[PDB]
Amino acid sequence: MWAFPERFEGRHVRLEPLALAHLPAFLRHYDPEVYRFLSRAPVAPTEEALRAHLEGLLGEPGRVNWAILFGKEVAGRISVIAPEPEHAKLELGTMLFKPFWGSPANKEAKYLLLRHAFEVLRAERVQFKVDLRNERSQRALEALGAVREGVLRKNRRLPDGAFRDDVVYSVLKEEWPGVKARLEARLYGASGNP
Amino acid sequence: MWAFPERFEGRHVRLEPLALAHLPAFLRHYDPEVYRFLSRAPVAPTEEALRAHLEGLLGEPGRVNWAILFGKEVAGRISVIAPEPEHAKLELGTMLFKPFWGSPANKEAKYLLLRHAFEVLRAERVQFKVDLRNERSQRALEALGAVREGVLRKNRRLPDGAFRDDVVYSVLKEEWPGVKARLEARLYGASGNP
Repeated sequence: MWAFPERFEGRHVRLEPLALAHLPAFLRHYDPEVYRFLSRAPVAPTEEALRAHLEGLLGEPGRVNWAILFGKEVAGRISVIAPEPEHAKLELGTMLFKPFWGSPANKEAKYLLLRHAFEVLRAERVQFKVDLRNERSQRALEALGAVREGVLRKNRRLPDGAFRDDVVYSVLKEEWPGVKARLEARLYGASGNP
Repeated sequence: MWAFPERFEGRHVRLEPLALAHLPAFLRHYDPEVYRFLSRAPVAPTEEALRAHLEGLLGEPGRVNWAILFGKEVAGRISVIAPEPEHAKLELGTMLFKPFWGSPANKEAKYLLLRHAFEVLRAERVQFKVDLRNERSQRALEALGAVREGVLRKNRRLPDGAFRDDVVYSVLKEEWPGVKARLEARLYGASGNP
């Protein structure tokens, strides 16, 4: 299996293993918009529902999660999903609390994980999967340079029985240097960090 | 979980649970072309490699397989892959021995399973996934009426380290009646079974 580092350090954020100790941060920043396009969203604006959500993130088979720390605050989390070293691939997904939307946290969390997957673990494929209704994330992935492969129609079902479509994007190892360059221009130097 | 029937009966073929007892049929009809675009293809033209392949089909978590019987012969197999009743979806895939290519066996095996998934188990989505190099299967899926959703680039890795692309197709419950009509026209009556 791939052995990831427990911690990462960037110029804007740092990453550490996501744990129950981070639950208070989720409780301090509840906004339904943050979870509306995620799987297994908290079912209610309560500690019980948020605890169930966090336990689900930590318990999904194979999932590796990190809390994203932006200063002295937990900004959200980033997750490596269904890593398959046999096929040199994985899925990556993030969630940021509302106050951090627009900050450098999301881009740098992805930069750190993408760099590690491609350059250290030699992954060939990193996939992103988002709800077709999640236009914001789709715009971020296009800006990132991820390739839109297609739409898996009715790919997931919600608790109320309704279905949603998933848009699949990917970045291949050959494409990583180009994606890396774009991320760096937006994160560092006079151009990304004035 | 979904409980499927052990047996199905059509006008051309019948289905029964795939088992080690069917290994002799695989041994009697070995042709590398039959496995070239499948995952975990037998690594050699030997009983040992074919036994490993069959054991892999029966052992994959969640996979439900049936041998397809065409008369007094085993024509190949059909598989329900990664069934997820929670999301009302599954993947379907078949493999036919060379002498049966072009026969009604492949279409009717799919007809029987598709009809059951959509009409009895109320699946909303049935996916098909094939190698981008497997042009024959892609033509059959387009003829079937499955919708080409996209190409998952470098979605699987082969034992020699090379990568292959997967084309994803799907049939939704709303689309099933139309797909069913096309299959029936080709399988039954003066039009499909003169």
